[PDB]
Amino acid sequence: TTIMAVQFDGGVVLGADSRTTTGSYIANRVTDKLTPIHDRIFCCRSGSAADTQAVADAVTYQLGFHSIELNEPPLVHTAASLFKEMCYRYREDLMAGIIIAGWDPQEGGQVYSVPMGGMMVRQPFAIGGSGSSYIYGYVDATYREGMTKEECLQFTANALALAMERDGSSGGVIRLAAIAEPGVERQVLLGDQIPKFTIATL
Amino acid sequence: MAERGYSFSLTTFSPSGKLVQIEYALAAVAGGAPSVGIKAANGVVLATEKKQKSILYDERSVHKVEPITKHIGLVYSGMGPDYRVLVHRARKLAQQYYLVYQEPIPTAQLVQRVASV
Amino acid sequence: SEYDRGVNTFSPEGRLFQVEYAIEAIKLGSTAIGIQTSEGVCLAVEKRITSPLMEPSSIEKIVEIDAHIGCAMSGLIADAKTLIDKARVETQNHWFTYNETMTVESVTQAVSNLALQFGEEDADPGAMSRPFGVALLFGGVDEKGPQLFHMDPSGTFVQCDARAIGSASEGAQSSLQEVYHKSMTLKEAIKSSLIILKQVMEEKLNATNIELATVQPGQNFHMFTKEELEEVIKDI
Amino acid sequence: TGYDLSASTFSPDGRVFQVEYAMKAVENSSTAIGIRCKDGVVFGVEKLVLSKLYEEGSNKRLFNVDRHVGMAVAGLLADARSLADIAREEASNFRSNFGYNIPLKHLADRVAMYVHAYTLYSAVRPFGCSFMLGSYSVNDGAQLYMIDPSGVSYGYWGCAIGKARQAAKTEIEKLQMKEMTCRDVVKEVAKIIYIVHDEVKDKAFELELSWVGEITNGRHEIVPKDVREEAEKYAKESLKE
Amino acid sequence: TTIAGVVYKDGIVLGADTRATEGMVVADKNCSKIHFISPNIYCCGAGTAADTDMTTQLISSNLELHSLSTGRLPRVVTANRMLKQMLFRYQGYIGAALVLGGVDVTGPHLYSIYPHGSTDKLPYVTMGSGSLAAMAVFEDKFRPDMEEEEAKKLVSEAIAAGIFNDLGSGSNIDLCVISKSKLDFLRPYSVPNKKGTRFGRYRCEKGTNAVLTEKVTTLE
Amino acid sequence: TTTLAFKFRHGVIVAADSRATAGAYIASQTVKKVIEINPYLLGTMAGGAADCSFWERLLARQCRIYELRNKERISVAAASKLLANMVYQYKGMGLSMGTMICGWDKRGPGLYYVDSEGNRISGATFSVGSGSVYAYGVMDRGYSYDLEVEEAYDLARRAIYQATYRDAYSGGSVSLYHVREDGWIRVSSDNVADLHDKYSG
Amino acid sequence: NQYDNDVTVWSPQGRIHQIEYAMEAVKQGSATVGLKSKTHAVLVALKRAQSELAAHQKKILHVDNHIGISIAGLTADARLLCNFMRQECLDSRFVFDRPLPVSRLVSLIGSKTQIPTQRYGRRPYGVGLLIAGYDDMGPHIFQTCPSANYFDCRAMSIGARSQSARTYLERHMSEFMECNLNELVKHGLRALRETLPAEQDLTTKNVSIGIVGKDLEFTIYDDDDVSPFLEGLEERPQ
Amino acid sequence: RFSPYAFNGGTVLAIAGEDFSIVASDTRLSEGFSIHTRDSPKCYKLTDKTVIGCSGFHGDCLTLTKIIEARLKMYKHSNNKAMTTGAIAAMLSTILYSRRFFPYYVYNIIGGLDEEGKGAVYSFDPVGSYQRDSFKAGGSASAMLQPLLDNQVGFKNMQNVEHVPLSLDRAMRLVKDVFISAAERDVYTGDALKVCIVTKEGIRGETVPLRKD
Amino acid sequence: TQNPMVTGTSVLGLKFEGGVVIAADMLGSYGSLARFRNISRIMRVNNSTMLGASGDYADFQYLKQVLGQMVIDEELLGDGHSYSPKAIHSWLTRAMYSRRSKMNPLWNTMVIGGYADGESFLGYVDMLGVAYEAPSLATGYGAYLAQPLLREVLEKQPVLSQTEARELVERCMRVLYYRDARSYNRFQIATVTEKGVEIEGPLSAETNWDIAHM
Amino acid sequence: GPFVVGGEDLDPFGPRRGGMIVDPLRSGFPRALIDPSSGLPNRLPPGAVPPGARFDPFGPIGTSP
Repeated sequence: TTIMAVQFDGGVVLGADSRTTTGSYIANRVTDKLTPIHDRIFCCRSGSAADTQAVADAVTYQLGFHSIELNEPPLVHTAASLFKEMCYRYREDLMAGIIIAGWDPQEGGQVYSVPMGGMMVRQPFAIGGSGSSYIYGYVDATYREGMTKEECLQFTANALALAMERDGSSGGVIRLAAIAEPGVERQVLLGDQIPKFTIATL
Repeated sequence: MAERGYSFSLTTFSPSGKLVQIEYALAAVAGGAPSVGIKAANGVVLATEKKQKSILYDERSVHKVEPITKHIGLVYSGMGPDYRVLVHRARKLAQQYYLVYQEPIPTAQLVQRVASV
Repeated sequence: SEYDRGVNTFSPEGRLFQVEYAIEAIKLGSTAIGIQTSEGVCLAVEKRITSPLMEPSSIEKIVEIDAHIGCAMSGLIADAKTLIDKARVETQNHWFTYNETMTVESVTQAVSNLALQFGEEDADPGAMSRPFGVALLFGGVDEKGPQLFHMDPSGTFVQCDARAIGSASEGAQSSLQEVYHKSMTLKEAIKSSLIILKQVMEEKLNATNIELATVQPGQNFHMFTKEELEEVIKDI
Repeated sequence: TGYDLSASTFSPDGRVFQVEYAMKAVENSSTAIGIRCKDGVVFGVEKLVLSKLYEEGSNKRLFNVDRHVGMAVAGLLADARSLADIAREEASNFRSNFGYNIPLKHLADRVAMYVHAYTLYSAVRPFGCSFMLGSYSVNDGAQLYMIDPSGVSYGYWGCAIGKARQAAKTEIEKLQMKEMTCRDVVKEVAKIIYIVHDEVKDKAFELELSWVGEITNGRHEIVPKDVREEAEKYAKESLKE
Repeated sequence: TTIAGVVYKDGIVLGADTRATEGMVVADKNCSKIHFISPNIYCCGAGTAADTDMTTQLISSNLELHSLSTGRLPRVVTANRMLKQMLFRYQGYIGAALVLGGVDVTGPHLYSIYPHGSTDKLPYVTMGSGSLAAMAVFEDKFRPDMEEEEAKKLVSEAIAAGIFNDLGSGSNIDLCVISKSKLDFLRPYSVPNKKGTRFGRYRCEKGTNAVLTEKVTTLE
Repeated sequence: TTTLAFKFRHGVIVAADSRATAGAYIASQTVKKVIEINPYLLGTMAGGAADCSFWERLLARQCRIYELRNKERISVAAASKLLANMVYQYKGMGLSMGTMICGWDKRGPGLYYVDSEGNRISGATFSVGSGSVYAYGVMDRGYSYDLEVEEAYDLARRAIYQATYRDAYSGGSVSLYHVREDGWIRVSSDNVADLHDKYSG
Repeated sequence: NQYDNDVTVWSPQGRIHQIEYAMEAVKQGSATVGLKSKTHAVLVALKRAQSELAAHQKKILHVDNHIGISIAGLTADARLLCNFMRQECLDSRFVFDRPLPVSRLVSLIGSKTQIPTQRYGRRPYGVGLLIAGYDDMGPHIFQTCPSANYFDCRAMSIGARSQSARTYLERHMSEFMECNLNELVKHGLRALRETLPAEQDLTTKNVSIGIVGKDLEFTIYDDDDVSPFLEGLEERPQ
Repeated sequence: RFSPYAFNGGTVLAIAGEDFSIVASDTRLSEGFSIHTRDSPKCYKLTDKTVIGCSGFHGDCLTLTKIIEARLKMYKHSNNKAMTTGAIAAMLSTILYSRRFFPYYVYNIIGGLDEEGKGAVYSFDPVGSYQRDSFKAGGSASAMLQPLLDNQVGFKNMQNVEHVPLSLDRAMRLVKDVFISAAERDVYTGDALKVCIVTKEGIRGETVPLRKD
Repeated sequence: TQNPMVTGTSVLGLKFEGGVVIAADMLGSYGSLARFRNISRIMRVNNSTMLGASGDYADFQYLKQVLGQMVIDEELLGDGHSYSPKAIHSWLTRAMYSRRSKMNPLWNTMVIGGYADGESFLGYVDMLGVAYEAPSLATGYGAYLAQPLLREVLEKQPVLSQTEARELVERCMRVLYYRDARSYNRFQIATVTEKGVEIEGPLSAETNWDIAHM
Repeated sequence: GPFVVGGEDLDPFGPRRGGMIVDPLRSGFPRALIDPSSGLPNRLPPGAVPPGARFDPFGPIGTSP
C-alpha cells in the first residue's frame, strides 16, 4: 500500500495504489483506498483493512451528524480530530495509519497525517503505507512550494508509480482525487497512463 | 432527567376481585374499528374497516392487516400505536423461534408468546 | 395517613418528622441511667419484666461493646442490635488497623454516623427505610479517663456527667442533678443510680428487675452478678 | 385541582404548570440585560446587595463558561451555578472531541436540551433560572442567546431577564445596537440598569458589567474598572436632569 | 472448499463445491455451501462452518425483520454492513468468510467479507482452499457484461478447476443464479465425479453377526 | 523456619525458631514465630511472615467478634476452620502459610495444622517449616503422651535445636509456649548458642 | 398545603417550601459568629448544653490546616458536609501538593448541596456553615445555606437570635479590618454576646473559638484556652 | 514488555536509644548506572515523634509517603489526636499488605519514640511484615551495615565487653562512620548523609557530605 | 501505551538566575526513520510553566490536551489562584503513577520548567512515576551526553546567567547532534522568566567535521 | 517475579521458592539490568560472559545493538 496527499493553493490532491494482499497473494488488485468522509473531505487508509474501514465508517457517521447539527460544512481539522481520537483511544486494538485531506472555506486545502499510535500533524504533503519508504528521497528532492493542481497530480502520480514499481505490496492502478471549492475530481491511471521509468540495464 | 420508572403496579385488584384497568382497556378495544376473522376449511380470512376521517390521508401508507411470518397474519381493534408495538414484538418473537428451531413458528406458540407479553 | 409524606421531609419548624417520631418512640422504653465519676462509669437499666414465666436473664439492655466500653440502650432494642454490632465491628477494625483501643468518643461518633442514613430514593437495596428508635448510653474508660456519652436517633451525641434515658428520663434527670457531684465515688454513683431507679420503677427493685455494669481504669467491662446486686440493694 | 404538582402531568388546557412556576421564580429575581453590537456582546447585571456584611463581588451573576463565552443569569443562584457547570462541561467536552472552540449556537442548544430534560418527569424539578449566553469570534461574529426554564433558546440583539424586563426591553429598543461598539454599549447598559432599578423597593445594588468582543480579543472578561467607573458616572449623570 | 461468484450483465451467479472434510478425510460428499439470506440475496461460506451457519442465519433473520418493517426488498449493502459490523465487533473470533451476492433496486452487487470485518465490492470473487485456481480461471476468461449462460459456464469452470486442483474440494458443482426477475438454485449443476462401479461383491448376509441379548419394544 | 507442637497430658507444647531469611541473607534472628492470637489461642508462623501475621490477626479479630456476639470463646476447631476458609479464597494466588492453631476448649487440648493449600488436619504432633524433618525425627524418637512438663519442655527445645543445627534457614533462639486449661504461658526463649553449650557440653 | 412536602414541587408563587424549612432548621441552631481582619479569620461559637450535667456540643470542626468551620443546624448533616470537605482537601493535597483554595471548596460544597434540592425523594442539607480559611488571597469568611447558595462575607452570624450579632457586626465592620488578633476575637465575642439574654454571660464553658491566619494554622480554643480571650471583655453595656 | 518497577538505590539506617531515635539515609537518587540527582533524602517527618525512611522504587516511595500523610491527617480528624509510633507501624503494615499481589517496592524503617518516651524502631518488608528492633539497616547497603551494627551496637561475637547503654553522641558517630564505609563500598550510597534525631524536644536534622564518585 | 510508535529524543532543562531554559529537537522518529521533522515537543502550560517531553508523541499530545483543558478551567474560575510549576509537576507525577499502576503507562519522560514568586522550578517526571527536582535535567541519551557537561558547569559555577545558560544549552544540543542517532539539527529553545514563557525556533547548531580528514 | 516469599521456608524441595521475608534485591531483582552487548556494534553470543566473572560494560544502558 502507498498513499499520498499533497496540498496546493486551491485544495489537495490524494493518491493511492489499488493492491490488497493476503501474504504474497493479491486478493484485490483494483482496491479503492480513497474514502470520502464528507463532500470535501477524503481519507487515505493504510494498515489493517477492517480497522481502517470501521474507523472510516464511524468517523463518517459522527461527522455527518455533527455537520447536520451545526448546519455548517465540516472542517478538515474536525475530521482529523475525530480520526485521531478514535485511533488513540484504541491504539492497542487498531492498526490504522490515516491521511486526512480536504478543503475548508475557513482554511483551504489541508493534509493531516494520523499514523499508528494516534498522533495528528498537519503537513504540506503526506505519504503512508509500506511503499512510502521507497519514495521519501524522491518527494524530498521533488516537492516545491507553489505547485498548481496539475503539477500536484503529476507529482503524486510519479511518486506512486515509483513506489509501486519498487514495493511488492503496492501495484495495480493509480487512483487520484483532487478536492477544491468547486468539488472533487477523481481519475484512474492504468496501463500506459501510469508514469514509466526505464529499468537501468547493462 | 431521571431514567427510572415506577416500580409499583398500576393494575390492582378491586374489592369485588376485578382488575378494572383491564376492563377499561377492553372498553377501549370495544370502541375501536370493527374486525372480523373467519376460519374456512382451507384458510383464514382477516377483515377490518379502515375509513380515514378525511380524503387527505394516504390509504396505501398505513396497513391495519400485517404479516408476522410467511404464514401468520395480524389484525387488531383498538389503539393503532399499541398494535404497532405488538406487531414488532410478535415479529421479533417469531424470528427468535426460527433462529432457535430453524422451522417457522406455529400459530399457537406465537399467540402464547404475545399473550405472555 | 402515614404515607402522605416521605421519610425525608422537613417540618415548618425545621425538623425531620421521622426523627421527631423516633424521639417520641424513645420515651416508651425502660429507664436507663449512666453516671460518670473519676473512678469509672456505671450504667443501670430497668429490665421491666412483663410476665413471671419470662426469664429476666435473657433481657440484655446492657451490652459489652469492648473490654473497655459498655452500652445501655432504651427504646426499640431490636433496632439497637444492629448499632451495637456496628460498634463492636468498628472497635475490632480499629484494633486490627492501629493495634490500639478506640476512644469512647470515636465509637459514639461511628455509631451516630448511621443515624440519618435512611431514605427511599437514591438508596441501595437493604438500606434503612426509617431512623432508629433507640437512645444509647455509651460508658467507657480510655486514656482520657472514664467517659459517658449519650446518643439519639437525631445523630447528635454529647458527653454527659450523668444522664437518664427512657420513660422516666425527666424525673430521673432532676434527681440526677441533685445527687451528682464531681467528687462522687463509684460506690456513691451506684447507690444513687439504684436509688433513682427504685424511685422511678413501678415494681419493687430487686436483683432481677435491673441490670448494672461498671467500667473502671484497669478493669474490664463488668456486669454485676445477682449476689453483688443483692449486696448493693441491701442498704439504700 | 392537582394538575400543577408534577412536570410529567399536563393540565386540561395543555399546560405544564411546574415550568410556569419555575418561570415565576425567575421573574422574582433582579434584572440582568445583554446587548449585542457589531463587534461584541456586553452583559450588565443589577446585583442586589441584600446585606452590607457581604463582600463586594459576592454572589456574582456573571460567569465565564468558556474562554470566549460569557453567562448572565437570573433566578435561583444555585440552579444557575449548576447550569454554568453544565455549560462548562459541554464546552470542555466539545473542545476535547472536535478540537476547537464550541460555537455559541451549539452550546446554547446543548444546554437548552439539558434544561428541557428537567421538564418531563416527576423525579426531577424544572430549573428555576434563565440565563443569557454571549460570545464573539472572528468567523462567527457577535452572538447572544437566552435560555428560559422551559428549555427554549433564541438568538437576540438585546435581551433582559428578571424582575423588570419589559421596562428594560423598552429602554433597549431605543438603541441602534447594530452599528454601535462595545465602548458605547457598556455605558448604555449601565444607564438602562440604573433606569430600571427601584430605589424605593431595593436598598442598594452593585453594577456588574462584562463583555466579549474584538476589544477583548475574543475573550469574555469583566469590564475593566476604568470603563466601569466611566459608565457608572454616565448612568448617574443621565438619571439626573 | 471452492466458492466463487461473478457479476454478469443482468445479475449474480454463485458457485460452490459440495465436499466437506474433517482433516484429511471426506465427511460429506453433498454439502450445501450456498446459504439463503433473502429472496434476492444469497451467500457462500468458508471458514468455521458453524460460525458461517450461525452468522448467515442471524443476518437472514435480521434482514427479514428489516424488510417486514420497511415493506421493501432488502438491499445487498444492508446485509454487507450488518455482516461486517458483527464480524468486526468480534475481532475475528467468528471465523466466517463469505461471498455475498444479490440483486436489488440498484442492481447486482457482489461482496467478499472476511472474519475480521473487511469487505470488498468486486465483479468476481473466489474463496476457500481452491480459490486460487478459480481466480486463475476468472482472470483468464472473465469479461464484463456476460450473458447468463456464459456466466454459468465460467463459474462452473472455476469451481471445476478448484475441485480438480485442490484436495479440499470435490464432488458436485452448485450454482445460484440471481437476477431481478428470477432466482435459480441449481443443486447439483454438474456431477464431474462419481463412485467407481463395483468389480465384485462383499460378504454381508443375515445371521452373520452373533447377538448376546435382544430386546424388542412394540410402538403402538 | 522450624515450628513444632504436640499434645500431651498437661496441654499443648508449642516451640519455634526465630530466624527470618531473604534469599541467602539472614534478615532477622529475633522473629516471634509464635503468634499470641488470644489469651487462649496460639498460632505459628511458617512461610510468608506477612501472610501468616496478617491472616492470623484477621483470625484474632474474628474470634473477638465471635466472643462478643456469642458471649463464649471460640473453639480451636472453629478457629482453624475459619482460618482455612479465609485462606482458601486466595488459593493459587501465591500465599505461602503453614500454621498450627493450638488451644484448650470444651473438648480438651486442640491442635490443628492449617496451610495455604487448604489442608486442615487435627493431630497429636505437628512440625512445620524447612527444618521440620529433623524436628520430626527428634520429637518422634522422644515423644510420649505421658511426658512430664519439664520433659516436654526439654523435648521441644532439643528438637528445635537439632533442626537449627541441620537447617540453614533455622536459627536464632527457641521460643517455648505451654497451652494449659486456663490459657497459655510463655515458658522461655533460649538462644541457640546457650542450647549448644548445654547439650554439647 | 400541597406544595410544602416535596423538594421537586414548585409553588404557584415560584418558591420551594422544603428549602425554606431547612433554612428554618438552620435558624433553630445556636448562634455563631465569623469575622476576619487583614491577616486572620476568627469563628466564635455559642455552645449549648442539653442539661447541666451534659457537656456543650461541639460547634467548630477541623477541616484542614488552613480551613475550619462552625455549624448550625442538623449535626449529622454537618458531619457529612465536614467529611466531604475533608476528603476534598485531602484530594487536593494529594494531587497538587498544595492547600485547596477556600473559594473552590465552597463552590464544591454548593454544587454538592444543590443536587438533593432537585431530585425526588431527597432533602436539602439542614445545616448552615460559617467557613474561615486562609490562602494566597488572604483570610476568608464564607456562609453556606441549605438553599445551596453561599456568600463571601466580611462578617456573618447564623443561628438563633443572630440578628443582634449581625447588627453589631454591621456597626463595627469599619474597624474589623485593621484589628489585631486579640481585638478581632474580642469583637467577635461581643457580637456573640449580643445574641445572649441579659441574665446570661459568656463563660469558658459555652464559648468556642477558632482562629486561622497567615502564620497560624487553624486552632480551636475551647475551655481554658478561651480565658485569655475572655479576659479584658467589658461588662454588658445594656 | 513493560516493567512497572525500578531500583533507585538508597540506604536507610535507624538506631533506637533509651530516650532518642535516629533515622539516617543518603541523598542520592539513581537508575541503572546513572545518577538522577544528588539531593533526594529518604527521610520524612510524620509526626513530632515519628520519622519514616523509604528506599527502593522512588515512585512507590512518593506514593506511600503521601498516603501515610493523608492517613495521619484522617486519623487526627477522626480521633482528635495524633498517631503514635506503634499505631503508625500497624497502619503501615495494613497499607503494605493491601497491595499484596502488586507490592510497593519500598524498604520502610520507622524511627521514633513510643508512649513511654523510649526510642522505637520498626523495620518493614515490602508486603508489611514488621517487628520492633533496636537498630536496623535497609536499602542497597543493608547487608554491608547490618553485621557491623550487630558487632558495634549489639556487642555480638565479643567477650569481656560491658553492655553500656547507647548514648546520642556515640550513636551519631557510629551512624556517620557506617555510612562512610557504605559510601566506600556501595555504588548507590553517597553525595550526602542526612540524619534525623528524634528526641522529646523535637526532631533535629543534620547533613554530612559523602564522596561523589 | 505498550509499544511507542512515534517518539521524541532527549529534552534538556537548566535553571539560571531569573528563570529556566528548556531545549528539545523538532523531530518525531518512527523507529530509525526521521519521519516528522517539524513537530514541537515543548508546550506552554501557563504564563509561568512550560513543558517538554520525550517518548511517545501521541501520549504527549494527549497530556498537552488534558493540561490545557485544566489551565482553561482554572482561568475560567477567575478567583486569583493559578497552578504553580510545582503543582503541575505533582499532578503529572500522580497521573504517570496512576497510569503505571494500571499497566497502561504514558510512554513519556517530561521536563517541567517554571518561574513563580521569584524562584525557578525544574522538575522531572518519567513514565513510572519517578519524580524529582534538580538544577539541570536531561532525558534519554542526554542523561549520558548532556547531563555531565551541565553538572560540570554547575559544579564550577552553581549560579548561571541567562546568556551562559543558553550557551551551555547550545553546546549540549551540538553534542547531542554529534552523538545521538535519533536526534536532528533543528531544535527549539524555550525560556520562562518573570515576563512569561517564550519559545524560540527552529534553531541549528554549528558543527565541525575536521576530524574526517584525520 | 522477585516478590516470592515462603516457598523455601516451608519445604526444602518443591516448586515454590522464597524465604520468610520479601526482598527483591535478595531474590534476583535485575537492579541495574544491562545487556552484555551494550556499547557494541554487534550482539554478543549467548554465554560469552560466564556468570560470576568480572565484567565491564562496553557502554551505558540503552546502547545495545
